[PDB]
Amino acid sequence: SELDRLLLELN
Amino acid sequence: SNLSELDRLLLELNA
Amino acid sequence: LDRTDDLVYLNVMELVRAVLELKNELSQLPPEGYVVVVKNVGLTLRKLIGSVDDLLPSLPSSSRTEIEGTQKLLNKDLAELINKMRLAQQNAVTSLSEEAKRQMLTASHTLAVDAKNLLDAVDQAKVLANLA
Repeated sequence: SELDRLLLELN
Repeated sequence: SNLSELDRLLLELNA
Repeated sequence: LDRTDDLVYLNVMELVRAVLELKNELSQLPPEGYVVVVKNVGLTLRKLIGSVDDLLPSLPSSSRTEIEGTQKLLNKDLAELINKMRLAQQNAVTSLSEEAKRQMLTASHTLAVDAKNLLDAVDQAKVLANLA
């Protein structure tokens, strides 16, 4: 969930 | 072999 | 999904953080500065490829390969980052400086993605290990 969250941020 | 190649890349960076 | 002791999920997040740091920091960093945050981003990768290399023998031989590949692929992406870093140093003071930084970011980025890909590649791998 946080990995998806962090990867969201990069985009 | 992976670990090796990778470690090598690290040593390079540190030097 | 239970995030109790899945070492790999943590290292991933760890790595992803390290990249993000670099992403946001580089804008405000001196040339000598890069070297460290990339070293950080380098290190977290070593912890990852570490825990994965231990989980490996307990997987379907099929996925065992699929992963070892995205493993060796991960290395190629770090190396590209290192290269794109060295560029950024010996061009820190030139009109080229602005591009190499971008390329550095792109490199760190593609490294992060291929890490997530490694994740999923292991998950599905674990799934099949259970079906057995």
